[PDB]
Amino acid sequence: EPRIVTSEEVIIRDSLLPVTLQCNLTSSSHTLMYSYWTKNGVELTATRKNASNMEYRINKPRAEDSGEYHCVYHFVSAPKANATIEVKAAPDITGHKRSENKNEGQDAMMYCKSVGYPHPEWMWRKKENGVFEEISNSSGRFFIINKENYTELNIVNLQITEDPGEYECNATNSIGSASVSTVLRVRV
Ligand SMILES: *[C@@H]1O[C@H](CO)[C@@H](O)[C@H](O)[C@H]1NC(C)=O
Ligand SMILES: *[C@@H]1O[C@H](CO)[C@@H](O)[C@H](O)[C@H]1NC(C)=O
Repeated sequence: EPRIVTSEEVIIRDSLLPVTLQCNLTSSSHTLMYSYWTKNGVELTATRKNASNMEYRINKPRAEDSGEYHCVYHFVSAPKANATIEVKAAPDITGHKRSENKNEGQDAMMYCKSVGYPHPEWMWRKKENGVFEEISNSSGRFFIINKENYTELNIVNLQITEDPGEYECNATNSIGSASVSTVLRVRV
């Protein structure tokens, strides 16, 4: 039963300083065939080395670099072993609609996509009087689909009096928040 010690959980705050992840194989009854690093379940490029003490350097760390990292140890004649290091960052919203123009009675569809771990929670707001406030569904016309890295707001039966304006999506996790906005224009 092999033993692996790791460096501590990493919280990314900005992109200046590199961050280094470490795993040390501290006990083994089997010869090491090789060890590598994975990120979010996928092997990282050129990390396969035959070293008990592994390091992974993240240069210019960003939200894209966050996730669950594993140092994996493949043994000759024995099952693999791994340990986990979490690298956390504030969300980054990577996709949205800048604007949407629809007709009265049609449906509006707005969305946002994020990168960052832990996956964010999402909220939609509308800008009124310079302040982004919570969206009322008193009308029953607002539908929100929230996934881990994606949110979607649908507004059915568009009304030109009430619906136009600036809508923003806010992605929040324990590290921080990000938001972007979409302008909705209703016509006809
Ligand atoms: C890994 O082992 C080397 C000792 O050569 C040391 O620099 C480092 O502190 C160790 N890392 C951890 C997480 O124990
Ligand atoms: C808005 O109200 C309708 C009817 O209760 C419901 O289908 C829908 O899920 C609500 N939207 C949200 C964001 O809760």
